[PDB]
Amino acid sequence: SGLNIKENDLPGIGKKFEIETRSHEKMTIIIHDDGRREIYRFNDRDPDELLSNISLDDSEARQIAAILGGMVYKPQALESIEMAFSDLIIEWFKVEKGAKSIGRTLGELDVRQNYDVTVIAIIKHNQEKLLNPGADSIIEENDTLVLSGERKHLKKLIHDFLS
Amino acid sequence: LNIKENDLPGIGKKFEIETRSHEKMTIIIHDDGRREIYRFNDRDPDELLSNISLDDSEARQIAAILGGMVYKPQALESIEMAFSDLIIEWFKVEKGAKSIGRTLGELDVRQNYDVTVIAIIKHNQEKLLNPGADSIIEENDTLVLSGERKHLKKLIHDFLSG
Ligand SMILES: Nc1ncnc2c1ncn2[C@@H]1O[C@@H]2COP(=O)(O)O[C@H]3[C@@H](O)[C@H](n4cnc5c(N)ncnc54)O[C@@H]3COP(=O)(O)O[C@H]2[C@H]1O
Repeated sequence: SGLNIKENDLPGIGKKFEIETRSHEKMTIIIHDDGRREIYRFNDRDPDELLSNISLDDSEARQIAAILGGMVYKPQALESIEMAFSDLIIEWFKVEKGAKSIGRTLGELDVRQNYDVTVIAIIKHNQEKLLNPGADSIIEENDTLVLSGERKHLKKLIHDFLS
Repeated sequence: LNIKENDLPGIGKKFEIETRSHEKMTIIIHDDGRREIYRFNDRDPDELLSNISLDDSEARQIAAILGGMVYKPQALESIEMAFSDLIIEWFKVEKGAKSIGRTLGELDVRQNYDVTVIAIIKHNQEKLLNPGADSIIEENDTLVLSGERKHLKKLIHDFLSG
């Protein structure tokens, strides 16, 4: 996966965070017990070469975090559901005991056609990651469904086949 | 800890930060969530020590470390992490895209490309929460795709691009 972050506990000192971004840029963060934050910027091709170091206290680290975390200025046009589609909701629902969908596939239910709920991915009982479920995907008990739709439409599907 | 904030019209806003130890850094925050950080010398503002480019996910995850906060992933982010090779990509159709004019049903995406369209931002900024088979695709439509790496690359090459 992306954004590798290694966390080591330095005994008597604090926590060390070795970070490598998606842009293959190195960066190390130290968090001392007293709350001090230390940041190290290393070369992209040479981990030995230190390009920058900075020491901050807890209060200072927060004021920078609040800026970097979009809490002082929220990025307007984010490409997330919460930012773009206000009324869109994703729910991770498990097929309960007395359900009426246990057995039949998605092409045999027409959920997107009937409930306006689109299934994105499925975690079945044997933890087999199902990337993009199709019309010929069987639905067993204890399977986890990653759904997409409106609050009203999701509850309708839950009330019927899911729960 | 002194902080100066200026407006960046059409880009976002920048944050110039100077510490008590005269260590200076500037945070550029784009509206699309892109972060750009630049480290400057204690006396020479022309000297660029180091820099790093982050997105919204990376910035909020680093900020969670800097601050005493807990990182809470967005809905799409949680999906991508959970399902290893499941890629969620937002694409906007090109000039002469073959998909333009056709509907999702006519193209038959999830059966021929194994790709699920989660949501669509239509040109006129109309939110299409649940794209069905009768959902028409025109130019400048922002589609939220949900498929494997191999599958997405052919879907754009065949219909979305141009
Ligand atoms: N938002 C969208 N995302 C991706 N592809 C889209 C789409 N809207 C239309 N299509 C394409 O057009 C066909 C129309 O399916 P429809 O939604 O009428 O009817 C669907 C639906 O009622 C049901 N179905 C199967 N898988 C589903 C899923 N993951 N989520 C929801 N419904 C599903 O079975 C039919 C599946 O047809 P199939 O996938 O062979 O073929 C689909 C698909 O290839």
